[PDB]
Amino acid sequence: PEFQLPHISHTIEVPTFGKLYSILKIQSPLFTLDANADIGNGTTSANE
Amino acid sequence: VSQEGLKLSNDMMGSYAEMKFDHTNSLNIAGLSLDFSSKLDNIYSSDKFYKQTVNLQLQPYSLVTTLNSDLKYNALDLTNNGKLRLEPLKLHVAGNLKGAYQNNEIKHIYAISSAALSASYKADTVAKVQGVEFSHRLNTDIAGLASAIDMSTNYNSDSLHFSNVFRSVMAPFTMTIDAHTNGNGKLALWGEHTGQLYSKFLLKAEPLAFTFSHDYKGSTSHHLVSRKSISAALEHKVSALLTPAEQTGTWKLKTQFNNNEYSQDLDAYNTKDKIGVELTGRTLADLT
Amino acid sequence: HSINLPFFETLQEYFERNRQTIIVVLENVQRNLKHINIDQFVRKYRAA
Amino acid sequence: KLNELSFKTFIEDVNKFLDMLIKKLKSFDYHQFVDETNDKIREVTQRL
Repeated sequence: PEFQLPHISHTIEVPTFGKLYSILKIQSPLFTLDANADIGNGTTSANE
Repeated sequence: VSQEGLKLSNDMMGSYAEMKFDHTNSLNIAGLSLDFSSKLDNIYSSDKFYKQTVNLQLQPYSLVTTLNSDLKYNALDLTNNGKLRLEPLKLHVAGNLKGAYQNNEIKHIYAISSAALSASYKADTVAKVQGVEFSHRLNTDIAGLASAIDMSTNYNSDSLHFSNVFRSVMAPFTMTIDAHTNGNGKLALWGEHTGQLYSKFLLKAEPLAFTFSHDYKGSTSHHLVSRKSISAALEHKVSALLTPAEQTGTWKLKTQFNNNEYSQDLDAYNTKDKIGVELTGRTLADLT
Repeated sequence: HSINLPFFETLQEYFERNRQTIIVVLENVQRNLKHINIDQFVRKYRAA
Repeated sequence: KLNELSFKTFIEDVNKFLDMLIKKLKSFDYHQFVDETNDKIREVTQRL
């Protein structure tokens, strides 16, 4: 692959967080487990 | 002793029964040159003797040196040779070495040169003992600075054929690796064992972009006594992309033991938008 | 996200002021040199 | 140069030069470099 570098400005480049999930699923006729863990940050507004 | 130069010649003979000694020297001075010759001959028996030829020639801007010796003993032989051409701004070394005994003969080839401030080396070693050969090849272009290397070892036998080919260049900026190993074991001691070997490693290294491909194919069957046919199959591929733009990697460990097979699909992901991995374990187990 | 802080622009305007002053000083020096051309130096050297 | 020298412009020029240098290093050809060295040594030999 070719090299990629975002440009550098006098400002600060901090990408905002998206959302985090933990998809887990277990397939066995003895027991089936399909629990899930999900979490994210409020991106409705910068102040909140 | 004269104004032209020194002359020295010493000849000692000796003979009795079977052991006969014939030794002579040749030492003269001609202006700025030396003509050396010591013909040393030690004949003890017909197949049991020794020879030595030491001859030195001195001249400006050059060197002549001849070194050949002979040695035998009935069923045993050992011979060697050497060429030394040392000259300004260059180098030229060659010769021969060979040791043979009855059936098993070992032959070696060597030659050392240097020109344009670049070293040159090449070695060949051929071993043939009890019908088992050993073809190990080392290629030339061995200089030291931005040079290359290439090794070729070949093993052939009635129970194992081995073959590996390696080729790599240690360039200052880029870097390459070529590994290709193939083997096949044929063992019959207490059951049949097919030691089949499949190996391949490749790698390309360069600044801010690293990558590598490894593929392995290990399958070996064990046909023992009392229908103990054991099939061992281990197949994995190693791959990952290493660059600041993106980081990732894939690894598929595929193995099986007779009726019990396991697979794992291991993949790594790391980009500026997301990062994470995936797990998938499939197990097939028998019994109760 | 582009995080920006007032110290960034404070430094930027200080740097702008400094560059303006240095350009002014350089122009002053260049004008002073062009005022006394090399011919005057040559004539003074010959007189000495 | 002083008038054109700005923090944003200077960092942009630095990023440009590093990017082009990395691009040249990635596409760095051994035989091209060897021929370039041969050409330069021959040029120096002819000059001397």
